Amino acid sequence: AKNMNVRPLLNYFEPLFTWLKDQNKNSFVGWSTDWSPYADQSIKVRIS
Repeated sequence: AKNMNVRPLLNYFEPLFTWLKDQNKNSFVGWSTDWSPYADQSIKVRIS
């Protein structure tokens, strides 16, 4: 080919991908960008 292709890299990690997809039946694949490790002791302030 003439371009950098990502398919071979994914072919390299096929067994690991299978085993991971199996080991995460009960986890939550993904993340939410709102939780932060200090948002529980924070105090909100509004000013007008």
